[PDB]
Amino acid sequence: VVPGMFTRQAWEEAVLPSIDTVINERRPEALRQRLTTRYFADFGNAWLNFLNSLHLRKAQMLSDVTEQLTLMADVRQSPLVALMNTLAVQGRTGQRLHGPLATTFGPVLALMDNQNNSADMLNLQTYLTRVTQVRLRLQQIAGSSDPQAMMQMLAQTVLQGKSVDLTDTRDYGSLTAAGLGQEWYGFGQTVFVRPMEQAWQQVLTPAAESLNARWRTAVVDGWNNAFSGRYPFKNVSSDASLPLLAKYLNTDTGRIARFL
Amino acid sequence: LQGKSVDLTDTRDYGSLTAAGLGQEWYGFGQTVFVRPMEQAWQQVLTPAAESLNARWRTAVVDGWNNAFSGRYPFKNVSSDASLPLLAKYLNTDTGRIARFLQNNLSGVLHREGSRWVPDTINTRGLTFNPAFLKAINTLSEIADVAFTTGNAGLHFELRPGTAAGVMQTTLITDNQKLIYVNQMPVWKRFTWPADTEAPGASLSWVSTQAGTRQYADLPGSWGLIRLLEMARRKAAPGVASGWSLSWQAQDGRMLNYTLRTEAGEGPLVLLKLRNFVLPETVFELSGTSAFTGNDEDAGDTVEETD
Amino acid sequence: VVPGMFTRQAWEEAVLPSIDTVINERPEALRQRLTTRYFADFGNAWLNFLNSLHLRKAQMLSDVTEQLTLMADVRQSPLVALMNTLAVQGRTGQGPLATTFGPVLALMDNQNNSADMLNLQTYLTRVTQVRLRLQQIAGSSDPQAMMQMLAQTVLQGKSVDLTDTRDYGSLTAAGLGQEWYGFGQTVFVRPMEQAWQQVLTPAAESLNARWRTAVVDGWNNAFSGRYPFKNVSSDASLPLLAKYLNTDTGRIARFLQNNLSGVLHREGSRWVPDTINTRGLTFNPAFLKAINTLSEIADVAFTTGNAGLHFELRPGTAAGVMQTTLITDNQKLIYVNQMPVWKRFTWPADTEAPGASLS
Repeated sequence: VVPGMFTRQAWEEAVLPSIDTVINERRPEALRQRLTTRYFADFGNAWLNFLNSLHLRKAQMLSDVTEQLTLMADVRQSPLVALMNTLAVQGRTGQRLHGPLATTFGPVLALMDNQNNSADMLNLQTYLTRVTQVRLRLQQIAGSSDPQAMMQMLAQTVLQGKSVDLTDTRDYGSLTAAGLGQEWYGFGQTVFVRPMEQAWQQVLTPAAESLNARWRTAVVDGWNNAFSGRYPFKNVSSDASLPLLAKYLNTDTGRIARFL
Repeated sequence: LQGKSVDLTDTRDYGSLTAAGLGQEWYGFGQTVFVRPMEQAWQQVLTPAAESLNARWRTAVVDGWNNAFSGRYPFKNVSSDASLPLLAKYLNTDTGRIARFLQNNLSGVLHREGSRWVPDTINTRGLTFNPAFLKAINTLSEIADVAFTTGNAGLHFELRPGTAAGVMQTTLITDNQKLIYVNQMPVWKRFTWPADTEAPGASLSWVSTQAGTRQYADLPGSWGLIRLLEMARRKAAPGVASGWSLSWQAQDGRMLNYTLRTEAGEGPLVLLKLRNFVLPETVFELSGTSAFTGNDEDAGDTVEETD
Repeated sequence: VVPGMFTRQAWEEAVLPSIDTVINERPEALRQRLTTRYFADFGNAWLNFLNSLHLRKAQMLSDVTEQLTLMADVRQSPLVALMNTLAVQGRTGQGPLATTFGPVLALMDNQNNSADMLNLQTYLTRVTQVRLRLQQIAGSSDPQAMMQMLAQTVLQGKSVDLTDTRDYGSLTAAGLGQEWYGFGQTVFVRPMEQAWQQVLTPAAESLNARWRTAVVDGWNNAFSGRYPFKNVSSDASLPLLAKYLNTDTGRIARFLQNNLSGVLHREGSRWVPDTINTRGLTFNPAFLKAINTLSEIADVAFTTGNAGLHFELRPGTAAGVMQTTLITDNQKLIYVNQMPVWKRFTWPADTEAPGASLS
């Protein structure tokens, strides 16, 4: 974090309902709202400078984004759910109505799920557990085959196809993000999107070096087994067969054509 | 195993979320109420299904492969020979019946890779199969990628001049493509192995120093060239690239030599792999769990090439 | 054994001599002399106990599942109770810690502000992940097979987990300040290391069987007793050398790209085994010496995939010698002491009767 929140925590609305009235007499109600309005306008302005620049999510290196997706989704050790309760109870102590429209209609509404299609916090919190379900089953419980053979499968079915577990959680992490104000844009960018890019950066480079190790058993051995030491590749007497080479270098039916 | 959304996969996908959606203290609880009553169905679904594919496989293609090719030549040494173009429906790469059994009946189990059949892409544990099947499909696909390139089932291979010792006029005929030889300058020639309509067959005839022509052996039938080539397999030669020679020790000590050069892999010598070849029994058998027999495919060619 | 007579956890009993060394005599550094020497015995008589810690052996599969679970399962995890015992007596300097429990208490919960080496909370999770896989093979799926079914994933499949689970033992005991507290952490590295020593030990007894079968048997049944191995005059066999010792399609060049990749890695002519994944794996130096001979042959003899080379030569002159010898494979070179020139040869020449002689 980068700190902020300077002496405007909601405790001081229990020891300063006094000094706003102390200045009313020396200088009564026409100044009272004049102080209360300026103070509550400088309230959310204090907290948005701490609540926009949180940070990146401390971008993680190889293969161990499964730990972060458990320390975002677990209910008794969450550093997110407790922060949501912090925003609830230190946002209501601003008096429900005169608790300002800044620090209410952002993240306080998303906590209380209505009995409808409201973009609640619980749905992204369940989809995060599904993505770390698939990724935890990928690495450790690769069922005696490599994770590479499934890494290539996921990087096959995301990039060109439709509707797998990763393509939908990032779709869900945009309507709750940009569905907030102009001021919580810098907040909704870094809790609701960035725990998907930290899986997207650690899903495709194992697949990128897995397509290699499948490519040197799919067609390279079949191409260096028939045409190894014949004429038009190494200057030896005997020559490579003409009609067998048509099964590799065609444009629609050959194996090199049926690999790409 | 290969599709999506039956009643088995979704209940386990449900049994994961409510289990790992608890704390770190009820992890050991949620592992044994919500997931483990699916593994006790998963262990009792597939081994009856493992030994059912056996009993479908010995009525789908094995009886078809032993009904047409039962007692003919290149599997048991009888006179009459197995028909050539009917075999092209059983050994093609993409349209034959064996090629149309391993693309939809177990498509998540054996991926077609190169020319052999790689087993370790099941992503599955607790299910291994007979190594006899995995060798007996690899040999057949090696036949599929040497002889049969265009479906019409014909290869062609370069030819043999002679260098001899005390014998002249070495003559061989196959499929009305002559080779007469009287110790000229040795020059290669070319044989296509299945020819057009003729009297198809093959024979070898030499002329001794004190007697005229006497033919070595004549063998009739379209499957003729592979029969008389069997007899003299002292082969391995350190010369040309495919590097083969033939001995053909005929009567009274006059040996007439040759030197075979093939084009695509091994030529028509690879058709001698088919003798005593039966498509084996069951796949997916429980027996044979730990066995390392990955040396016969090298040792058979060791005995073949050196002797 | 021998935890000594720990003079700590009785800190009130040294409060009264902190006053008795000044008031009883008639200078303030006499309190500070003993205050700096209040934790010399703490820096010895706790430091020797952590190095007094060792392990108890497991030496089977199920004992590793028993031994390793007791360390990570947080309720009744008496490693965490021991680390809390060590977290009790060093929390104050007496932030910064004036005693030498400084770097050890950077493991308990240090609030890792960008010095992200390792927390003890993270390290215990990687122990449970190994417990899960070690429970899978023991979990009634023919464990003589599933252990090898795991053991192939370490070598050649190049799994994604193997970079992280091994390196936490390296990146904790090295980074744990004193080498003695790193030695106590070396007592707490080994349950990872002994676990992978348990897993990768049947991998040796399986891969030695498969390498005895797939190359060595077809080698010795074919090539033993010919000329260039045992000095006899029988049965030169050339073109099987280009089927074994070839560069790309030979079976020895197949075995190194289908079952021992990830540890063996081709670099030019040789394949020196260099990564962090070779830890817990010691190569027979006979093997690495033999297969660097059988890859430097494949850059002279069989460069075109089959047999054949090319080389030229030139004779000389001597006393009484005026002649010519080499006729090798029907390309003669004749000299009667004329001017010397270079003639082109070929070793596996196309003839029905190979041989050489001299004259």
